[PDB]
Amino acid sequence: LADLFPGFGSEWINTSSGRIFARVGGDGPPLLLLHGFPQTHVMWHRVAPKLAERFKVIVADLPGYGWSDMPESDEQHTPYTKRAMAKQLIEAMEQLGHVHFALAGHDRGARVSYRLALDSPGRLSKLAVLDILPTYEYWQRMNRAYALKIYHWSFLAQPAPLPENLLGGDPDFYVKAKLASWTRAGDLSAFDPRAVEHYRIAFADPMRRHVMCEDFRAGAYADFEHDKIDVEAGNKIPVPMLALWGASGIAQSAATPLDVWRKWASDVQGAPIESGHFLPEEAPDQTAEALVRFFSA
Amino acid sequence: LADLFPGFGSEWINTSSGRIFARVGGDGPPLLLLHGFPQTHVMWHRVAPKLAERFKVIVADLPGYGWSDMPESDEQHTPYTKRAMAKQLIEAMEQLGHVHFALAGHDRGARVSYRLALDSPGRLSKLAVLDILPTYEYWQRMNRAYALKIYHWSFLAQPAPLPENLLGGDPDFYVKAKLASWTRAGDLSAFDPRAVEHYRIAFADPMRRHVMCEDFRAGAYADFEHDKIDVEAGNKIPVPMLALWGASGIAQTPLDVWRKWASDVQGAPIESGHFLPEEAPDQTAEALVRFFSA
Repeated sequence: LADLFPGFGSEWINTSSGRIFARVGGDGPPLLLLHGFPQTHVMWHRVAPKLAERFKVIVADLPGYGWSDMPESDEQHTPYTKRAMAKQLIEAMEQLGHVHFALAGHDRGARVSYRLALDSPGRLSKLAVLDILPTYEYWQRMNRAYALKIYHWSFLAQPAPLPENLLGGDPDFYVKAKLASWTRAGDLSAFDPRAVEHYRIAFADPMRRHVMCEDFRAGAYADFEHDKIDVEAGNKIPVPMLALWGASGIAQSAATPLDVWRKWASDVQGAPIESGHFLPEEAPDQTAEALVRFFSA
Repeated sequence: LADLFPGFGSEWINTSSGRIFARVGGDGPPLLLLHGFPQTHVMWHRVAPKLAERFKVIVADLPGYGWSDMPESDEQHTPYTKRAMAKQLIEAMEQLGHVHFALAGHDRGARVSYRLALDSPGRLSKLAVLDILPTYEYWQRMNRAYALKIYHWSFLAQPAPLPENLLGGDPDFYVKAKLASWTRAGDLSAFDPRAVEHYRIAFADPMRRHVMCEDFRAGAYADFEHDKIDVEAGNKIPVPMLALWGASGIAQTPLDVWRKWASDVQGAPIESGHFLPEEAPDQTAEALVRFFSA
């Protein structure tokens, strides 16, 4: 597997929930980057160099993803809830001496990030979320059109072992079909082939695939309930926030994303980028510039 | 494969879209029975004898299912739309000289049946639908809870080859898990093992699975649009109608829904999961005999 982060170190960070793998580079204010599904930390490889010119960059695998340890799940999918993942990554950052840091997340990692901001806002100087709306908003918007568009939210959340057994026959085809499907072009041309191989090797492990399904089970149940409590209480994220989304990504599908985030956050700016879902790989120059600009002064 | 219809004949009925397989038994007024997903005509094996005491019973494999021929699909999934399936089954019944008959359907076959009643009500003396609401109603109800409960309506409707590819690895597991998960018991104990083997053998064929996906693609697209026209026009089924549903089933307030779609409908729950004719054959048969007898 290729080293896609020239000059970055590698840490396996201990936490009570298991080790977090991360690439670490740069110098300056600390910035944590969190990937999503069906990816790993390597999705940041096209923007991490520019960010490392200005920040100490920590590029972490989510709990249970990539090279991070895989805690055993439970009947409530607890370790793969965004609340639990956020607690685990807070512990991981504390091992590095970071108790107040900047955070950018994409896809599932962006759900960890806004959940972190809701539960522990004092941990974050600034927050960026890439190509998402809150989990509560995706579910509240489910109707026939969106059930067809994001079918995988309901498919991968079916009780085990149904998705695991369907994914086991030809895992390469599914992970590559999802990667292609959510790009603007509908193929794999936006990805570095070495990055695709990282994603494919991770997805080829049945234990890794089970974690992904637990993530989506949490997304259908506890994560939704945690969000529901906040929205029904009127709780807003106070951390200065940036919402970026792809003009051809998932979040915009049937929702105007900045209006949605303004319901959830009291100091939020947002912009579209010409891109499908995978902003840091499909639009690395625009994504890196937006993030550098936001996190700087 | 076991013969689960003692005394019934076996017939391949010609139509302009391909052959319809059916088991045929009994004498009296004609009654067509239509199965659904992921089953074949054999799901009627526990109630067909009692019906054949009073009716000529025709137990047909849906277009593309079981032993029926598989017409070539197209970009709009036309032959697996319920409108097209109903036309094809109307042709098959004409080959037998039945132009006015009783009809009972379950699951996909009940969707064929109510669409047949809307398009061609003169064909039907009486209609029974088992453990369904109209396809439009399912989709209008498609919130988080329902997207999780009937996920396969969106999964199997994904563009080819996504579900076809996933189903090929372990088809026996998928068909068995569907059969079990929709019953009251949650396992396969309500089914005759010989019936399960019929369903497994059909589902083992990739061409048969592709048909099923085309059926759910039609269900997400053309079938929904056809139903939407009738709702938007205020069109109701005039055929006297029975809606039966499982107290633990999928359709679960169903008589209230059907009264919006039908001007003469009665209904009742059966203590059963989705698969009424196999989980509760005695109550299902009694309800059907009483309804169709008049």
